[PDB]
Amino acid sequence: ESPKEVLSRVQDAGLTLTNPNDLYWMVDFLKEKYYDNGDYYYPIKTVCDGESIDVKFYCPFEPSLSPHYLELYGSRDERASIYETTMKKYNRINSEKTSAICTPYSSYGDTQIVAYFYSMMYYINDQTAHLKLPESEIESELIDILNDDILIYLNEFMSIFEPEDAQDLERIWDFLDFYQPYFSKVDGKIVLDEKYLVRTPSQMPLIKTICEYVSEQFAPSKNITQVIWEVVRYIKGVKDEIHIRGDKSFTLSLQEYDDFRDKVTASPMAHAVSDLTHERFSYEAYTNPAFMELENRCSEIITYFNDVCTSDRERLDEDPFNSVFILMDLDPSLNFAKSCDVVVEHAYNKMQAFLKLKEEILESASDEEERLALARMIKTREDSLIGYVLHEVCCVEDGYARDHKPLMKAFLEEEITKSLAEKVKFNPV
Ligand SMILES: CC(C)=CCC/C(C)=C/CSP(=O)(O)OP(=O)(O)O
Ligand SMILES: [Mg+2]
Ligand SMILES: [Mn+2]
Repeated sequence: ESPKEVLSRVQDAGLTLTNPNDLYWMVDFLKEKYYDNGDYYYPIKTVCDGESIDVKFYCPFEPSLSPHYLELYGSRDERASIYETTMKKYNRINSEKTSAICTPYSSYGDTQIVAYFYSMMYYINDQTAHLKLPESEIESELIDILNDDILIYLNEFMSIFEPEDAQDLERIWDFLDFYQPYFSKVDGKIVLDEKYLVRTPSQMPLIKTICEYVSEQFAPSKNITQVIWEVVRYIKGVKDEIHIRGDKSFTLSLQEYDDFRDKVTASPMAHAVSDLTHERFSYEAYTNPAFMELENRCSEIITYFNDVCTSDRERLDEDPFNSVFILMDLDPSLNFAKSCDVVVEHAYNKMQAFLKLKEEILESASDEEERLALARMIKTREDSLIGYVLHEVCCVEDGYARDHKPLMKAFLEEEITKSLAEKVKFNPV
């Protein structure tokens, strides 16, 4: 469309998330107003316990939206039929918007597989959210189902894992930890004992769709051990969350919260698959201690941004898994607004630590092939950082985001109207 057509639509109907064209103009505006002016502080306007939350998320990476978002959104109904879900739940998760904005320069299939991985985390997280309820309402059968589901999900990723190097087989085997007694090494493959294939989990078609794509697109030609490794780390992290939530006694420090969030942010899974889509790729980076820390910083940055945006909803859930609430429990002088400011500052320092590790990792490269591979893999994680910022910024329609921000809807509609009008006036210059 032309800027004149969109300006007329915005002046009449405002900004929506149901018209997928609006998101292209929102991301384009955010790049022009902020990134293109050297301003890397993107506004977040929400509320928590009636307090005004008006902060800026620092991220100096180029904003972009996937060209496949139109087709991804146009096929959202057939994509949702894979899931056991209501459309209200599927619309709030909005994996089409998440993947398109965090994986902006990939093929249609390589973008959709990222949407599948993020949707897997959201549906498993919502199943784990039953433990948020007070103990008077927790059903043991649902916990039994959850514990059995993640073990069956884990085995389905094991069924597509047949590494060419026996050392990679031992890497996953030793990483199973408390899940190892359930599995056995049978002819170069890790197999769950058939005694434990008890049920068909509710989201098994989703997990089978993921494993089918990974085994058909990357397994014949690439080493998919890290994709399996990050899935094991995530599934183990979910088990740790079940243990903590099931105990109903949250005593995690901010450092322990970071260590836990390093496992369950799920973005390392999407990065592992996205790394296999580029020729510039170094599997040895996954065991580099500096690269592992860079991935941990990325997960914590996304966590802290999420903690600010989801604070009010999780406050009503009485969910203690939030750095805003952990800091308030430690410091009684902090309200929700002052605590969010501290979290935003922590996210800035983690971003500087991310950029410092980046410079050290690229300098430690042995040859040009390794340098270009490391730079490509770090760029993939930078795409997710700016992508998640804009993801929360562009929550402008209620029901199509986990945390609708009506103040951002008003702010973006007012600001994009002035920007589009300036485009129409100076046209065609
Ligand atoms: C969306 C992307 C790019 C990565 C994952 C970020 C993310 C929202 C992780 C889960 S945070 P968690 O508190 O577990 O979940 P919510 O209640 O905020 O939905
Ligand atoms: Mg949380
Ligand atoms: Mn959250």
